[PDB]
Amino acid sequence: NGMPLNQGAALGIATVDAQGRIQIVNQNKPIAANTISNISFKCDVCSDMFPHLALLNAHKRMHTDGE
Ligand SMILES: [Zn+2]
Repeated sequence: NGMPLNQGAALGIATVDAQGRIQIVNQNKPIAANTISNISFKCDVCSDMFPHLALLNAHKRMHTDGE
């Protein structure tokens, strides 16, 4: 939980030499999650797209579910 420190980057080169501040402890950063990274949920059935997953997900229920 929580947001990573801003004004920086995940991949690249750091300005820390022999001496400096201790950077965050990282094991393995997972990829492929709901972080709204310029992703829009669009409905292929009727072209219904919304800024929310619930909106689209709920919408699709009408298109398909128990038919
Ligand atoms: Zn739709």
